[PDB]
Amino acid sequence: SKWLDSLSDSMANIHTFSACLALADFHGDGEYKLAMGDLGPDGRQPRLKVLKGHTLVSQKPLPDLPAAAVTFLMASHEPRTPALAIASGPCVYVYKNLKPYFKFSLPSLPRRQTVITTMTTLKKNLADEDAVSCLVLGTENKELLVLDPEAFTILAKMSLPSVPAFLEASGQFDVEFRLAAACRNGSIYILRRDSKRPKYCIELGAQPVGLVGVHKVLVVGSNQDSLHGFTYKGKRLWTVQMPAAILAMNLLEQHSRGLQAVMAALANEEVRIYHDKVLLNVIRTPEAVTSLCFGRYGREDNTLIMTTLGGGLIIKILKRTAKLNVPRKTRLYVDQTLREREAGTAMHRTFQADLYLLRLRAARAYVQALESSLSPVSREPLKLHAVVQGLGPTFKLTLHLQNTSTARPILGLVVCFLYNEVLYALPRAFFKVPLLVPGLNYPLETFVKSLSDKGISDIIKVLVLREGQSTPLLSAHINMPMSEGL
Amino acid sequence: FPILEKQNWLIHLYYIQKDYEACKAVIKEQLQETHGLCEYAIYVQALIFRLEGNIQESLRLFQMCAFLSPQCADNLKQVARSLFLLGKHKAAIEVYNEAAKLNQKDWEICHNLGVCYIYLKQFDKAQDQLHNALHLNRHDLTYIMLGKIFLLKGDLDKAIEIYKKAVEFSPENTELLTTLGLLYLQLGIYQKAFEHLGNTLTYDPTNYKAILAAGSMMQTHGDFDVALTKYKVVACAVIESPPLWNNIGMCFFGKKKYVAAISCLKRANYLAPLDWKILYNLGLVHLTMQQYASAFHFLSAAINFQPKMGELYMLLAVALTNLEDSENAKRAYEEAVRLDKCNPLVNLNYAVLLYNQGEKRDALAQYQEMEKKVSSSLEFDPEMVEVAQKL
Repeated sequence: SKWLDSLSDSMANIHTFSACLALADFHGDGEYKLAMGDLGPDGRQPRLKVLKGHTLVSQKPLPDLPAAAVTFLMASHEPRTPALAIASGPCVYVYKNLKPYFKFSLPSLPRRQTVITTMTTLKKNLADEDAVSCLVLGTENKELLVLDPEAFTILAKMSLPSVPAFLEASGQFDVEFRLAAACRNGSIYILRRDSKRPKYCIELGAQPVGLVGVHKVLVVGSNQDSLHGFTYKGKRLWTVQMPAAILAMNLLEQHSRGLQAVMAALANEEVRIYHDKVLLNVIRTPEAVTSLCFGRYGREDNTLIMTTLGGGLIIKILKRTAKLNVPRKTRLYVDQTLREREAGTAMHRTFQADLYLLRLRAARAYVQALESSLSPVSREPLKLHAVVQGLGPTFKLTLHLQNTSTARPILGLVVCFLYNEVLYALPRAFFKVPLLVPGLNYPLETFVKSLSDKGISDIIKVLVLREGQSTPLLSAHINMPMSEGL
Repeated sequence: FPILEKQNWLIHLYYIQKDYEACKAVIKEQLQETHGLCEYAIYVQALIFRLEGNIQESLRLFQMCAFLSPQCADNLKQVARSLFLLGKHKAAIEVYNEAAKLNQKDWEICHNLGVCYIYLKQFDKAQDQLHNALHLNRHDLTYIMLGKIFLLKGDLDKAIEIYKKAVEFSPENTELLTTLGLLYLQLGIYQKAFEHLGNTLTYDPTNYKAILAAGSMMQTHGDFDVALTKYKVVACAVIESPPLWNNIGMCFFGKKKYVAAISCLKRANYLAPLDWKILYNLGLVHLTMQQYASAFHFLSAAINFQPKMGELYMLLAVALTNLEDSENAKRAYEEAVRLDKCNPLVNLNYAVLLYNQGEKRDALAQYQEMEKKVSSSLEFDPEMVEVAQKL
């Protein structure tokens, strides 16, 4: 019981994602808020909502659906709150103190513009709590825009072979930057210095559903319900299997114990924190969880806020004090085996005689059937069987006919019915059949009608035959049921 | 005039979390707004269809996505894949070719051309294409398909190298380990086979396809109780499988539990009446049990299912010798000696039949045939020397 529970609510309709939800300081004074660009209850109404404590303080409409929302310090002159750069359409709304401060536009393409999907930050030179961070945008057009500290000009333009979906930025931009991009084609591409093209790609076999960067290992969550830890050079070092699907992966980092472990929001109503290979601090939820965030929310260095697939919020504060069925045989079996051991010769001889007589009678009946042509299955490939449907004086009689050959149609065939003209009134007791294409079951149906006022069940024969021959190619029989007339 | 792909990220995020319900609604909304030309509300919708059983609407929508982007190798790849998911492999090849003349640097086209030419029995082109697929980017499935080619076409002499090179890297795949162990069983090596089967069993303890072969190998070198425990490990997972019960019946026949072996063998035969191994085993056990009327029946069945065997006719002749039919035993032994090459037991048993028939002339011929053929059985050794000295 390492995870001290703080709040569990279900009326909060917060359908955010694990990437458009970030917590940071927004008015100084060491009081961290959590800003999230939440969609509609379905995805129709983009609304930016910020949370302080566990009561909603401000939700306000947004032009379009936010694709990402990450905070960063734009400059070190008297450091106020970081700026919240929320990505929407081809635009980046930069909010200062949760107020509309700037609207960066993306430089268009020769009009055919693009949309930004993934957004993270990158460190310039210091990489501390007061350092200046620069944006990195992933356009829908397969491009990565490394922006400026103040979100107005481009510092770099990187070319990627497929649309990115997830991004990870490690290091400092000027001298040592590593940009991992999980694309839609199911691949991770890493971007280093001097390389406009990655040239170090790794395929996952399935589309990556998450991307979290540990200081040395990079985890990739697969659509196959697992995690795969790779190295920053392009060589997998481990892989762990999940019991259910992976909905969202984030990072849980506490500097007191130096624990930087990847999370996992599984679809089986649980969340398991994963270090290099071991599981620990697995939790439960009343419903599977779609987004998890771990940081200094409120005033605790170990807050973890999680949103249920159905809405609601669950905030948890981490304490600092972390044989076989072989059958049986009875007397009958041993007596039978004794009889067989004492009289095996007579049994052998009489069974061989019976088999000879059975072959004789089976050949006899087969020849008699060939004579009468009564086989519904019989070079010259065909197969027909007649189904009767319906009670009452009128029955639907559908002949399922089929050509069974590699590729050869049967042109001239015709069906003729044989019935008792005093009991059944067949409208068309003879009709041509369509060109039978090899492999298709043709249902050819007719309406039989019982005429006898008393219930009389009489057989009906069906003969399928060529038009130049008089011997039926094959035949079928149907015992017509009782009439249930009036 | 609105932006074409406004919500491709949201559709991708709904599809990648295995929703297929909200993703479909967003797809429909986007398409209704854009009147088509989205190229990613059709693509993801077709992929969703393909995830369901349907591979027809997936093909239609991939056709539409190819029509929208005529020069886009991935769309042609997806259309050829939707073909290959159906039975049409020639058309799949002819679409993969166009997908390749737009991109000559991907392994997927070559791997899929390999697996298509495999279904088309063109082994030269398949082999070369899969070699290419390795050289571009080595993947496990390409190694598996190449091993399958080298097994279907020729001998394991060509497959052992490929499977060893495959398991060399990424050695945690159970399929590769188990198939290499099986191919070691197929040859004389029984040690490295055990090594790789144990390597598999460390990862997956309850692997049925590996437990079966491990128990088989164990039964071969005596110690039937260890194989019986191996089978107890997986008995409940596969409670009705003819091979498992046949191996269990042979286990119980090893340690002289003939009735509890007839039981398992008859149960396995009921669940697979066309499997010659169970019929041969039933015949052998009914010979050992001295019944001689069911032994002939089951051995004749196993003959009618695999007639080009030598031991089957030997055992049928041994059953006919005790059925007061010696001429049929003569002709069955002739069939066997003609159809057997490397088993002296047939020759020794025919020599015994001849010597018991009072001939003593052709018994020497069968003894010399056996001694030309030749060595471990304890009781075939003595009759070897007793029919020698008494002849």
